[PDB]
Amino acid sequence: TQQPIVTGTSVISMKYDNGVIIAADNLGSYGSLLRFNGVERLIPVGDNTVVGISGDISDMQHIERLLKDLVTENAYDNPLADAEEALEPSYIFEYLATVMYQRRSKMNPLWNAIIVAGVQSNGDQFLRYVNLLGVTYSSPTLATGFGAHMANPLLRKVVDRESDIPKTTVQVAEEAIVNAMRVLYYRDARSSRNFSLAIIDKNTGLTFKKNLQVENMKWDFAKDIKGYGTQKI
Amino acid sequence: GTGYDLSNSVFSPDGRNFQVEYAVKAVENGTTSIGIKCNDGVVFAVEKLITSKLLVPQKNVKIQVVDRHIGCVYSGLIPDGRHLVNRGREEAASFKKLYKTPIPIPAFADRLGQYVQAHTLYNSVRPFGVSTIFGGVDKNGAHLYMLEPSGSYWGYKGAATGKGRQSAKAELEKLVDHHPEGLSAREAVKQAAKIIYLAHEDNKEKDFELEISWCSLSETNGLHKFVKGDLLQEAIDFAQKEIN
Repeated sequence: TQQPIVTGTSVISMKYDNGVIIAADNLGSYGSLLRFNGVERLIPVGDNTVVGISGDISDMQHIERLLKDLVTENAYDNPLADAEEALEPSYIFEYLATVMYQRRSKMNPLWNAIIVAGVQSNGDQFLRYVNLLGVTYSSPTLATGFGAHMANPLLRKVVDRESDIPKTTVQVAEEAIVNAMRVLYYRDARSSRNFSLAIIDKNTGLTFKKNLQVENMKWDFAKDIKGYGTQKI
Repeated sequence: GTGYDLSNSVFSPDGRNFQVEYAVKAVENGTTSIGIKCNDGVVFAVEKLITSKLLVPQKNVKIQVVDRHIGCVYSGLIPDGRHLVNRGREEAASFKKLYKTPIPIPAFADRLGQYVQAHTLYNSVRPFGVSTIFGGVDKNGAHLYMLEPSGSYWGYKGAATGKGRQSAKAELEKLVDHHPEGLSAREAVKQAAKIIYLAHEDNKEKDFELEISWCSLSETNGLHKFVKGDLLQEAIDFAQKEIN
């Protein structure tokens, strides 16, 4: 039984016709103190799977090692480590899922919410969630924490049901995600202006965008707002 | 008296450990394998005897990697060979986990060294029936190492073990002399294929299959990798040519 200390916020992701997109700002909060700003919370495992982590950073770092190890271990006595026997997103998920539920069952959880996004060997998109309780689920869009409330309603408007995915392009999808990231910047007191975005396309592969920033924010109307009711000046 | 060779930790009257010595027998009897330390990495090669046309070619791989930067090849009792590598893997993992940095070749060497030497200490265990050539690149260059069932090991410029160990050691020494300035990773792969082809004469009865792997700072980014396809055939040729 622990309690998070340094933490990461929302991790949002959805899937389009050819792959999946996932993003998360680069902040490491410590209470209301936005303490660390260079935190990458998007861990790529191989080049067909990106793992987004929110929650306690120290535990996130721990899960990172597990992932990198899982990569090293797979290469062992495996002449097809970068082919037929390379890591699939589904494997990385199940592993994580396993670990997560085991820790909660031991009353010593890994205080995180995780989203594994990627493309299976047969082209299929993979997107699944798992948290410190071991709960898991999938949906055309997935977000953790604050994104579960603000990001989802936005992304769900792009891909409401399954049949929507093949109709969504990387442009559309990426845009939706970029916007959500902004909205989250407006209303999440624990968010940062800088984030990272990853695209896993069954054709273009893994494109990992770093140091993005929320642009085109609306603030001008703020001037016209004075007082809190009757004040006129 | 006698019988000083029936238990593993016993010292003969002249100060030897016959069990260990008998282990070396199991090794010399094995296939031949070498290691060539080039000027920025190490090349590993091994003799794979084709017991029959039934063995799926390119399939029963021998050379093993430890972590991501270390390579292992051994002659003798293969199962003992793997057993050792497993321990090395745990050994390397334990190390990285605490010090973060991937285990230094030297440190790894002694890690395997102490383990092996450990099996010459009790009569309840059998010594390792393998000699192992291993190495890789680390913070300060490349390193080639060979470990004996006795637990003994040293750093080599070139190393060989097994059936054709002499032909090899013969050839390796020639290289060392005709290359005071060093050999390149590319070149060591070739030279290795040749040296394996020559050492194959002390077993010219059964047909074989070559297997090379290297770890070069400039060629593989300090990562251990198997030499395949074109570069491989190219070496098989450079050897096949000089064997005539």
